[PDB]
Amino acid sequence: MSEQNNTEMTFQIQRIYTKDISFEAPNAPHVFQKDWQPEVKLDLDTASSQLADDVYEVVLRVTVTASLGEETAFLCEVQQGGIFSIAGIEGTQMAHCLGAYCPNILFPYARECITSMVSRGTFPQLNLAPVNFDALFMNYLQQQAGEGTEEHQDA
Amino acid sequence: MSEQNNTEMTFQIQRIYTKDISFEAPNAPHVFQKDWQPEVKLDLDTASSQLADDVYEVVLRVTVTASLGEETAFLCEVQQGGIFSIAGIEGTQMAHCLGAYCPNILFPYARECITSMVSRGTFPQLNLAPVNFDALFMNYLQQQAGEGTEEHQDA
Amino acid sequence: MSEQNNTEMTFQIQRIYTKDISFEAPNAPHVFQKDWQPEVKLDLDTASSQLADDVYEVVLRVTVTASLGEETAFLCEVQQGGIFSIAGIEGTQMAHCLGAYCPNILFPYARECITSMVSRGTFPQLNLAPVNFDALFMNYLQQQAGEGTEEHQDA
Amino acid sequence: MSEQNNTEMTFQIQRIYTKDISFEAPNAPHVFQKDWQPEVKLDLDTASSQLADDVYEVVLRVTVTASLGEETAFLCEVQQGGIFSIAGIEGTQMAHCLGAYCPNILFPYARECITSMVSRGTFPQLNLAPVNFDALFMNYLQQQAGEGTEEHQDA
Amino acid sequence: NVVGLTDQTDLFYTMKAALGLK
Amino acid sequence: NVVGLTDQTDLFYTMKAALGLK
Amino acid sequence: NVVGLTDQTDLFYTMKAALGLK
Amino acid sequence: NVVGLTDQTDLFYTMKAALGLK
Repeated sequence: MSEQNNTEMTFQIQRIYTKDISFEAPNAPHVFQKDWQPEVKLDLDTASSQLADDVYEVVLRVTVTASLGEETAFLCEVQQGGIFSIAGIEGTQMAHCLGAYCPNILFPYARECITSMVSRGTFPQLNLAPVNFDALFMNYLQQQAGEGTEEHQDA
Repeated sequence: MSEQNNTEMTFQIQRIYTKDISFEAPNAPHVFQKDWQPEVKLDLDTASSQLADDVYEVVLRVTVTASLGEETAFLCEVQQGGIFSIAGIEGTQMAHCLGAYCPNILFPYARECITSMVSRGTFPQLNLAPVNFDALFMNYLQQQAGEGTEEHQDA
Repeated sequence: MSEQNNTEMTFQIQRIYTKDISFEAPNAPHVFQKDWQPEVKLDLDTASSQLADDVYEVVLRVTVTASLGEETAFLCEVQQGGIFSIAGIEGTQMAHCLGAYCPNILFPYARECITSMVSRGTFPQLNLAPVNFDALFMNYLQQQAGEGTEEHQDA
Repeated sequence: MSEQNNTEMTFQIQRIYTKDISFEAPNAPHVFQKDWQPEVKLDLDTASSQLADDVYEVVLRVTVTASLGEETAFLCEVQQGGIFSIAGIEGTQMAHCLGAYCPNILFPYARECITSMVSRGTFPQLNLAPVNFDALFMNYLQQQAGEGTEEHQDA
Repeated sequence: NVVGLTDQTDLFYTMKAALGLK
Repeated sequence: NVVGLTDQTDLFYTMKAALGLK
Repeated sequence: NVVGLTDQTDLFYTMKAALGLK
Repeated sequence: NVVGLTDQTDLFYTMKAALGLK
């Protein structure tokens, strides 16, 4: 079993970088007739890899679907990868590292990259909200609502 | 359309925007560990589109790739589309406009969309050389044909 | 063994980059709760410097001012520089190098560097329209003639 | 006045934005002659501003002064301001959140804004390591001692 | 090597809100 | 009118770039 | 041999277009 | 209560190197 103690751990960011950029505007020439903020639909995937020993390379995938009315406006997908040299963590701690924390570092860069390609496609402004992967990860390990059943009784 | 005389020559840029963007760096962390020796090969492809009567769109697909033989460092491909409100001209004269001049307008934008893309992927800056599509078109047209008609008179 | 056609022009991009970047929203949270009605005052500038013999430095200073009447929303500015090795053409053509040809290369980079800063300050999409500084320079200095385009095509 | 929200701990991130950005490459093409990772010095400065009841902003000032050889390479500073709706926590616990955790939310976006300007100024990429300000704040508080004669005597 | 995840393709990101398209 | 063309896989030119990428 | 840059102080282009904003 | 700050211009660390200058 996981017979490791002492909350020390260590990693250093070796490299942050975009691995993939995508922007498909299929209706673009015609859809510009509709001057409006196209309805945003978010997608998020997270991958990792082993380059060398203690050297793990996490890939954050963000995909943004958008449409003016009932027809597509734009489709902008970015994959912000990152090399991190991790040690000390294991079990729940390593699942928190590569499954939440490592994507959460890459997230601002993935955001600016999406907005760049939307700007290049001459579509309205796109700013994605900060998703705290680490907080929602803690809730994932239980898959249930928070327990704080009390009786203040203010009347 | 109600055309009862002859619409005279006009060039106006209605819009410039990337209709498609693609970046593939699967070996992005591989080449970090490899020696930086990329073969920067450019691939020029061009597409045409009729949006309306006398409204015509040219899409310059600038496909950039860098591969050391068996392994690809990065791929940076941008279908830089431009809607152009033009009329008055047609045939071979127009084949110069939409087939040389109009993608040459789109070329600084496509250059930058790729240059920024590689820098976001943590690859050294790639500024594509100024390609005179019009001069190249003269070679296809009638082997140089004329060219160098620059009368050169100052104000 | 003869001086064959002087007018080829030795132009090579050495390195393109931002000499300077700025974004100022000192009243940012207060101006976000304000009525959207910006007076878009663009201040364009182009200045050049000799680094060494025929080593040409061009800078394109693009400033965006958004004033909602008396209230300024933001002041963004990018000075998109670019080193270029150049020879072959002189006089009014040297003036047109800094006048249009080089700012035109630097223009999409200048645009995206602003639009990044605007998005960082969480304001809407501001994109600069295609300004053909060449056509505009011809009325100023050197009424330049076009390509020597002949009528011929066979297939 | 929507003050002291007492219905479980509240912390809603309303907005992330740049209130100020300044990148300068003072000696830019002269300093590129030294194509090396410049000697960097980072500075952190904290600020914060009450916008409304339970609505509190934190402005993280992240500075990077860099130099190659005997001259400055690149200068960078970003006031990454962030709006946070805080409640359920108070006094030292809230000061721990607002002076460590909330700057730590601003810190990925602070780094990113800098990193992008470094790559736009074409200097080698700046991926700053992520620091746990939360724990360092605790060890910062427990520092009030005048013992230990720091001599340092070379011979 | 020291660690290894299942490589969560399927995430857990939930939000009772949108971007705020104004 | 100013229309009536089609697409084509390349015009007539690739270009082989080579910077000081070392 | 060709170019001897001094300085540049003229912007003939006074700008007659907006950034899509109103 | 809600607030209760006590900020200083000095905080955490300084670092006159960082990264790993080759």
